[PDB]
Amino acid sequence: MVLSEGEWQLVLHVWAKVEADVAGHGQDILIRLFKSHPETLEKFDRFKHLKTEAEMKASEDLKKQGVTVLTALGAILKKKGHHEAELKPLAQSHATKHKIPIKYLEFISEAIIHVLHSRHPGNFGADAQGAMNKALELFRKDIAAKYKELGYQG
Ligand code: HEM
Repeated sequence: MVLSEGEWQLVLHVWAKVEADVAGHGQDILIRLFKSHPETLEKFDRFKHLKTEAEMKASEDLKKQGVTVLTALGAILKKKGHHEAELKPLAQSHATKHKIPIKYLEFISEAIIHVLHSRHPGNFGADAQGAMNKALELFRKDIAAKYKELGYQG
């Protein structure tokens, strides 16, 4: 697929708001993912023992992870579709070491769209959400195709 420049602008306009607070958004998104799909927490050995949302909000490790996830995702979105290089290493570790099914990437995409919608209503109307969804589907589709080349899942 191919987003138009206008769609990319809507995606990078709300992303610029997220970058004002990367660690806070990172927490909100991972906690939303873990509350919505608790099985995903099990993939994080460093903090899968966390039992509540308050323990999650106080975990430094979870917050660092969120910053790591959003910084790598922001670098991919800023490429506007030319992200082959950025995707390689990422697909190799998620397919061979961590073992993250495409279904989990769909879950966190959902969590991202939920948090932006809450925190950025004015910059996240229907057209901006449609563009963000399009950009995340593009990211999942290219990662799924790399997973297949690397020998993992479908
Ligand atoms: C927006 C999508 C995501 C991005 C951009 C992303 C990015 C990253 C990056 C940059 C790292 C560190 C470098 C590396 O290990 O590759 C990482 C590590 C990891 N990711 Fe992802 N990730 C995403 C989704 C997920 C999801 C949905 C899960 C699990 C349910 C996941 C599980 C992990 C785990 C287990 C690690 C290792 C953490 C540690 O060091 O113990 N990732 N991810």
